[PDB]
Amino acid sequence: SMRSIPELRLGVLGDARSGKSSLIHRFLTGSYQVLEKTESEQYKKEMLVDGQTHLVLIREEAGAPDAKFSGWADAVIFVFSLEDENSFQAVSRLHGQLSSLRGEGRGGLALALVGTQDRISASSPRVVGDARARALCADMKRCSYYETCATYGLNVDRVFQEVAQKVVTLRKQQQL
Repeated sequence: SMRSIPELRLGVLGDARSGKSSLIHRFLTGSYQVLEKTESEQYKKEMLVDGQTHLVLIREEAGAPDAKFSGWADAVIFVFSLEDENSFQAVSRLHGQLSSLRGEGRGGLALALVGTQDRISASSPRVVGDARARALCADMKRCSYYETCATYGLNVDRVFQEVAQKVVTLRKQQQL
């Protein structure tokens, strides 16, 4: 008989400078492109999670999350640029917006916070330290922190794989 390939819904939020679109594109294709928006609206990718195939659905929002997004996501990945304070501050705002839309009837939301390294240079140095970033992670709940280098693929697969596993683990706990 046919056996279900379960679906996991991963949303991605962040400002235009965040690198969120390049992050998604790199995960899907294995290649780096500089993007302020993903080329396509939605992606899907079959992945092994703890040795079982899942269908991972991935969608970024252009800006503030909307109601549909908030009621759709199993997990949300927040992204900011490590060399842009405004990008980092945008995450706080986006998280508040998400929370107020989603409400408290849906149980825990698996999260990631991702600081991207791709725009760091001698002339645009890192300005967000990992102490401040990990303080925010702690504030957001059910959150893990990563720094990524989409240019060369550093930590990219890990973010999506680990977030997917978080969703599976949480659902298992809820079932019991």
